Amino acid sequence: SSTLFITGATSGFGEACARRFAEAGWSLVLTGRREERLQALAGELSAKTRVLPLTLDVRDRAAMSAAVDNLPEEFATLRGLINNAGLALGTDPAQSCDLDDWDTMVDTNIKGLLYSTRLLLPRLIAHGAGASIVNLGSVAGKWPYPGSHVYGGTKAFVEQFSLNLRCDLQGTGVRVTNLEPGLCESGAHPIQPEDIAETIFWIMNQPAHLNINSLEIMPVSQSWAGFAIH
Amino acid sequence: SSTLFITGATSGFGEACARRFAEAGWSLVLTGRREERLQALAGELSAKTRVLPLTLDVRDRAAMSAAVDNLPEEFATLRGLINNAGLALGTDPAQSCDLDDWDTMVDTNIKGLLYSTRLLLPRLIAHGAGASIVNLGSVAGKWPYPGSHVYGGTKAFVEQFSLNLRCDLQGTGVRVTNLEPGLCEGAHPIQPEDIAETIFWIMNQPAHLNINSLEIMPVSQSWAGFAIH
Amino acid sequence: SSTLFITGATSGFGEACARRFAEAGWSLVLTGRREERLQALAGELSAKTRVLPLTLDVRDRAAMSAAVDNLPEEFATLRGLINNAGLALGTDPAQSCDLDDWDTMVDTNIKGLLYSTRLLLPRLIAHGAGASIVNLGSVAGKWPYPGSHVYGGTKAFVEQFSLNLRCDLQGTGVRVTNLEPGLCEGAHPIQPEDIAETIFWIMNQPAHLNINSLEIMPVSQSWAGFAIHR
Amino acid sequence: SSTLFITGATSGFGEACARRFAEAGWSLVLTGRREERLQALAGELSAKTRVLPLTLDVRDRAAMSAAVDNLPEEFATLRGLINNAGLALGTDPAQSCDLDDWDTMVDTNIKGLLYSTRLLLPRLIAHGAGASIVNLGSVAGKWPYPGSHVYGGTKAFVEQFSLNLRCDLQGTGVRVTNLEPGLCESGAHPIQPEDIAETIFWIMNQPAHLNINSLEIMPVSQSWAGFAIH
Repeated sequence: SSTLFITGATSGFGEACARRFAEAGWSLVLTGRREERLQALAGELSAKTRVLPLTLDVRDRAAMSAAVDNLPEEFATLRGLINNAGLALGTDPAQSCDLDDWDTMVDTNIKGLLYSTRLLLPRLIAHGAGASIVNLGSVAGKWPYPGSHVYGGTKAFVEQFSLNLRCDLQGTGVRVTNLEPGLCESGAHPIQPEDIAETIFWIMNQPAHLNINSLEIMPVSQSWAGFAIH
Repeated sequence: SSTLFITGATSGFGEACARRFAEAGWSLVLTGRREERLQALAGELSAKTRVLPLTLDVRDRAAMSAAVDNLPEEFATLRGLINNAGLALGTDPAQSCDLDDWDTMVDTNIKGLLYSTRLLLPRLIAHGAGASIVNLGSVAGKWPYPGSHVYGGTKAFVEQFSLNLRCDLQGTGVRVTNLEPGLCEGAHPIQPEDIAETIFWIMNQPAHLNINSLEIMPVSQSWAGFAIH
Repeated sequence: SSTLFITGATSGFGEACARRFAEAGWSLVLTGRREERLQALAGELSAKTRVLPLTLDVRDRAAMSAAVDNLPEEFATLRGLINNAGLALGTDPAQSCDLDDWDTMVDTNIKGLLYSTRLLLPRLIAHGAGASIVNLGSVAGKWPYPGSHVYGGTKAFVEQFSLNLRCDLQGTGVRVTNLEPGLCEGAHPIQPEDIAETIFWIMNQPAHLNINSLEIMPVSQSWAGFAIHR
Repeated sequence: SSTLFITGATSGFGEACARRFAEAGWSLVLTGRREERLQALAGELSAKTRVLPLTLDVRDRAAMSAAVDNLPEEFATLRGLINNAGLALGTDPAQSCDLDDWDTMVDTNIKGLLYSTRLLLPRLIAHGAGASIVNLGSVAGKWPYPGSHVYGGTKAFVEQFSLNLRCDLQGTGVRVTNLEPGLCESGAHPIQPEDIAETIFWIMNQPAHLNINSLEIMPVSQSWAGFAIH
């Protein structure tokens, strides 16, 4: 039916997405490491829609494959997938960074999204016309700045991956979108999680024949600084 | 007030946008080369909203500038500008092309856009918060293909100008968006009404949000990769 | 024969390129609006190599078309074209710019390069294997910043036009390169001689190779990231 | 101070680079999984320069770090690093790919690159003015195509990481270049590994004040096909 899988559903924009699509009565599968926060959200949203909470680390390939294999028949076809699970770690310039932080970002922001995408593609294919993948990219995937190193690289991966995935999805009906948000809260009036939630709702309800390849959104307060000279 | 200026309002996605924003009751200035067709649309939409048809070619700096000065006072402030006037003049190999055609495209797709945006900018700035410029770019602005030459060049101009313009508009509230459509009308291509819907959504964005760019293809359209000769 | 056409040979990186290719013994066609300055450079380099100075404005399609039609037989084939004529006219905010300035920039930076390329292309094609077009782009074609508006726009045109041109030139042997310099003449900025050297290397690439784009900045120059207005 | 560390050295652009720099007499650290092929190459080049072959998988973080900390005092400063280790594992549609291959490409092309660059970065900074890092990206990092999926994402990661790195290295003198090759030999007259080696040599021998941000190079026989409509 209208079924949606959201990774990191207590992380970043995941909760706001969960709330927005619950308001619309989509069936939800919500992924989260924090079992207690996830489960409370599921319980709350359970009053307006069907929710299946899965306590799960997207880095964990085996657990993710087990979770997907064990999905109820309700989800034999999947309408939506939001790849939201991701994080930025550290402050240091690249040369004094902790490789532990770099591993975690790569495993989460890239491998996590690859696992959730590959494992769920057959169900997205099976839905067909109107199916939608929304990947959480970032302005950091395009525009370099100090300290961005791996986080930006990670988001640049996501951007190209989305475009590339569309080249493999011929005749399938499945859409793919890279949403690239700028400065969030989540007097500058930053993007709010509910703004991301509304935008993804709009993206996923696009007429079956249309694919938004990419959409870069910033607060109007945010623009580009140009170059630094040392 | 909700006021909208549209270049090439008879030409591309211009009519669809005119119709779509009339439904929402925005007051419309519509420009076009084809006077009879421009006036028939204005006459038709005048039943739903205020419309001002302006017969002009966006390439003509003096005519555009005169027309802007002569706008009625309801437009002392301007909410939206859709820079939609633009054309492609074939996909011949560059080495065989006619420089007149290349002239027409530069003057229309770049200069026409520049004139409309600069002349109207102070009115958009006067409106402030909530104001939006939508430039019509194209997928041709970033993806090379045989025969793209000048059309694609002009659309990459539009893309970069859009982003650049935002760096100049700090503190004004004015928003700038580059909309980049792919294949339009078994492909189920993009319909003009889809672009009209998309622009309405961009222009109605909450004041604090700026959609920098939005690339849209029909789902049937993807990338072919590389050619080897 | 090693024949080279250089637009704006007394502007920007143009003189440095004429000198560099002069010492390598290529025959030069050099354009410039200022006749005396152009002929002095032509006179001087005449001791090292054959030089044809043409006094013309690249915006002038008719002048440009007549000059190319009147090229001596030495130039029945063209090895190299450097599209170097171009200028900026401020970093004044867009809303307050002079449309005269903006007109001048697109006529020069865009149409000038268009007329150049189109009128000479049959001669470059007649040369065939090893022929080279080098367009002067800029970091401005890619990275947005305050007051860049039209100049960056023009340089983005140049970038896309370069790549696009390649798609029409199959079977011809002709190469096209977009060179994108940053800060030029503490900071140790790019020197005109650095550009001459890099264009020399580009035009002498083995015939089977095409450098699509090459972005060069002084090492003192990087990216500042975003600006937020409060 | 003229030392070079090359990852994936035994057969690729890798071997070509080792051989090219050996002619110039740079002192070589060569990294490779294939011990015997690696040792034979070091033995051959020991006639021309100092070589140190290190048997290693760039994916293995503990081994890379143990290898780096165990380098002779000769490499207390490091002049150049070529991050060349990387692989594609086929062109099948994403929905039918094996996640093992995706792990392998992310671990090698991203993580491997990140380990060698973080671990050696303090040695590159110690050298300072004139030091160069050359990452091997690809046309795939920028241009989508069927079956590109993870490989292209991986190369988009490399490009953005390259540019981001420059923002962290202000004041050090260290240069970072993303090189983006197209169709290679591994009647189209494709890029030969010796061409890659030639271009990296030109990059690394650049005047100290200059940074080549990126250089995309295709065989002239290669261009863009545009769009597919299903």
